Amino acid sequence: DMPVERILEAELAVEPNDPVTNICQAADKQLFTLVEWAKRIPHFSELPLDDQVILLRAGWNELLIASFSHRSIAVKDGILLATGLHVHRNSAHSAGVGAIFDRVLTELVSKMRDMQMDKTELGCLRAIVLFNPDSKGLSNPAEVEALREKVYASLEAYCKHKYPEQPGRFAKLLLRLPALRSIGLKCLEHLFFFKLIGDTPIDTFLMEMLEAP
Amino acid sequence: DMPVERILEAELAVEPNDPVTNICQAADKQLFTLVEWAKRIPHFSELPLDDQVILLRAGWNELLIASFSHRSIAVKDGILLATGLHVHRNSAHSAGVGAIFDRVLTELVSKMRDMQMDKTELGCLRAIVLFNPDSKGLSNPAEVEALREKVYASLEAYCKHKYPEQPGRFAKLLLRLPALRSIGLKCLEHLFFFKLIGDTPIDTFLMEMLEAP
Amino acid sequence: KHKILHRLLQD
Amino acid sequence: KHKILHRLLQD
Ligand SMILES: CC1(C)CC(C)(C)c2cc(C3(c4ccc(C(=O)O)cc4)OCCO3)ccc21
Ligand SMILES: CC1(C)CC(C)(C)c2cc(C3(c4ccc(C(=O)O)cc4)OCCO3)ccc21
Repeated sequence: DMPVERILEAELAVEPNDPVTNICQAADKQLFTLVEWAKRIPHFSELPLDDQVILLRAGWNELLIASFSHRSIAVKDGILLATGLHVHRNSAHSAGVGAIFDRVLTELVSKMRDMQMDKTELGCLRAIVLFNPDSKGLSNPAEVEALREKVYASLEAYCKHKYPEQPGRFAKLLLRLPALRSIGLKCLEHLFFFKLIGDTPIDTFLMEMLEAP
Repeated sequence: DMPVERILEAELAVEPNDPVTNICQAADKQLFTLVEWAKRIPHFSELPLDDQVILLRAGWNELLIASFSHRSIAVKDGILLATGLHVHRNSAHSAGVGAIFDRVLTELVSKMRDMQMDKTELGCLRAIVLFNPDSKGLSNPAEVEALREKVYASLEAYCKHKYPEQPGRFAKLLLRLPALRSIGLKCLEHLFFFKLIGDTPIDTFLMEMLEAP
Repeated sequence: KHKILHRLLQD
Repeated sequence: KHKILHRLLQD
């Protein structure tokens, strides 16, 4: 009903002077890819069109952040952007965004690497974030809650089977989500500020996610 | 090693014109109670004194929010303050803080009630929040990570035993944590604003948690 | 309201 | 730095 093999295929179908300008460029590019990603997640396309909007608008940060963090596993003190460019710890710090960059590095990338999070687990965590019943405006929130329940039950059962020696790997995965949430909110703030000041080029799709509400 | 019976006793040992002034009054009162709560959590007092500071300073919002939300289960569209006063949805909205108040109601209180979260589970979720290895400054973060691992392994084993008909109750509990995180950050913002403006009395302990860093 | 997103969620 | 908190975490 909610197969981890299908969620994995959604992830695999998606694989490709101012550092902040380069990071925002990569963000906009991935927003298009994210919409295509969401569709490949079982039952998401079957949700009403308005609810698909509400879901993607509420989680786009966390969804994108999870993606470039897992991509950056084999990177020393930095992140690999979707554009192909690497961005190092010092490059971001010198751009005046080192505090949040280090949070991404320490709380996600690093934590992902040490447990060697696979693409199926990354996909499931992303799918859990996607099916957020707490998203305001949702027409039928219980339907979105039920789809979340099906993703994590599949993820647990995937974990108990693929890594049966690590009895607490399931909870370990789920406990990166508050960090992702916290880091996601702090990104929005930054992005709102890059907008307010106007010293950073911001492409059309990224600009639309920064429009109200 | 990390018994749920002992965590439960920590919770039970703690039980007792402007609505925002009344809520902040209740906040300060509970900050003293929180410090006493943390001590009763196994191995917390054994952590270096500086690390106990870092832990409580990083999670005090989420720790307190979890407490008054679970307290408010049998309350219709409102929260029960520790001072004994009830605060209704309309009272908060009229005070100009309805948006966040409803978030507390919808994402926590309500979600707690529907699954009938017990005091042991509330305690464990609080203990997980307390032992946050992502807290910056921590002398030995791996030690705090290990204590977290022991709380949720105990919580899972408690859940599989007390509610063996609800196979996904463990994940359901852990997935209220991102909401708690998100709601916790939004509280800080409000509290910083009540401070900046100065139109709300703020007691000494609450003021110290609002000092930098 | 959300122009680009709606157009991409189409089909 | 954090006066009240340190005093309460004492003992
Ligand atoms: C420059 C900052 C604030 C720092 C940080 C690295 C955390 C970051 C991340 C983003 C970003 C993003 C960055 C990179 C990518 C990507 O290359 O896949 C996708 C998204 O995440 C939230 C939306 O856009 C956007 C801006 C920024
Ligand atoms: C008035 C607002 C912003 C709204 C809301 C109800 C979310 C709230 C909550 C608090 C509060 C708090 C409120 C009540 C209590 C309590 O009575 O136990 C403890 C803490 O939580 C974070 C720190 O203080 C402080 C302020 C506020």
